[PDB]
Amino acid sequence: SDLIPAPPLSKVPLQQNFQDNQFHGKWYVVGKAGNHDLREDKDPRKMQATIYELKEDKSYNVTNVRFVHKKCNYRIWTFVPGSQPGEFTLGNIKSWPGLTSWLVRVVSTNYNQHAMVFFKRVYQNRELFEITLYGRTKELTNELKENFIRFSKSLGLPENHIVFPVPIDQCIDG
Amino acid sequence: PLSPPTNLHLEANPDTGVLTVSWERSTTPDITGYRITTTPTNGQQGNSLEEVVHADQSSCTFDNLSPGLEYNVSVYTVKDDKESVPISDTIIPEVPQLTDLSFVDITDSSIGLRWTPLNSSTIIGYRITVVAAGEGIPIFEDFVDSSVGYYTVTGLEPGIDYDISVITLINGGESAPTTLTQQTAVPPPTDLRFTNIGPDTMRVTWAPPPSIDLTNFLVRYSPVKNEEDVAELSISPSDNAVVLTNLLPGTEYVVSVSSVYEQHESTPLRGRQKT
Repeated sequence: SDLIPAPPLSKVPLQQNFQDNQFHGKWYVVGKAGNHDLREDKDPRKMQATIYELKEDKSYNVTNVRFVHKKCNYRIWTFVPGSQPGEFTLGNIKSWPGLTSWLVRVVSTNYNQHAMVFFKRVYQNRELFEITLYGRTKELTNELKENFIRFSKSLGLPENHIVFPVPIDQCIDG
Repeated sequence: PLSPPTNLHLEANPDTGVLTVSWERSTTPDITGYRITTTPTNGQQGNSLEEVVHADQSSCTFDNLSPGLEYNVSVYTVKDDKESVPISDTIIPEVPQLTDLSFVDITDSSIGLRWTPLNSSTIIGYRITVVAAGEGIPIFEDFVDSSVGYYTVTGLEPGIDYDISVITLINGGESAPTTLTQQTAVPPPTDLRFTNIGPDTMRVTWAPPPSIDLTNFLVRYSPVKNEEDVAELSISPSDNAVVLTNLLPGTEYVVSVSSVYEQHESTPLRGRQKT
């Protein structure tokens, strides 16, 4: 229930000269950290994929893909460019009752290997935030994973709020 | 001069569609009554209305104003063939929201919605939104016409709380959202079975719900005669059976098995068995 306060935005960098056409495509969720208490099901978490399709109006068609309860589950959002390149909000945010704020910021990427993305939103007056370590493949360097840990901790999140999901074959490849 | 009314208050009730205009009566002693007018401030929209009340009255009503339009309301003190300077204010009556949104046909992946379509002629449709309550993640959005009062949300996950909203729409505006939380069903086990029956023990067996990953099963049991004596067992989701020990001979027991996901449990599967 209880939430670690969101970091000030001074603490979250923005990838300089972001190239929307190179961030395009599949990214695997190699690591994730959030401000919400994590319940452990007696199960390690399975890896997911997120696909960023760039459109003609320079917005992203984002599709999250999951293997949950023995099926493939898809979820779609529209991300529209924010003030700067690398920043995004939700198209039609006034469509969603109680959802008053939504920010995506690409912290750092090299486009062909790794990415770190910061998500913040306020829903019903509760501030929730996450950091995702994305990879072009299902695995990443220790150095990179350590970097992500270090970055997450700098945002106020404790060690045990950080997860590295286990690589799987269902849904995410096809 | 004829002194105008004071303390003008305007209350637009969106549920009844009625505007109630109120004021403090003039200080002038011998008056005929009050004249109250309704005038849209946007010169391309709506129309004007006029009402008249007695000298001892200090409110009037207007129905069938257009939700979302701005209206200037003026109240004039009346004295025979003479009128005071008016007191005036503006109001924008709200779009009515639904008052009887209910849920029906709740399954593991689906939620049915019902409501009474509102009887306001400038309503042109409804917006349905579905948001995952736990994380504030938008899931689904759709539109139905002004005469529809049913909808089935599909493609959901089981054991999850969803905030579901229906928002009434006009051209260029909408109501406050009618939002309710509805959990998807956790699917029950089926086909309760009793084997290997002895004086003090029994094997309880069931069929798992298909294609779901449960946290656990939860087995509850108690004697028929004293049903406040309930014992509770937690069973692995991969097991379909449990051996109950330490029971009484020649005694009838009630046993239930419930599926559990994320603390949320299914309706129970219940049966009676005598040792």
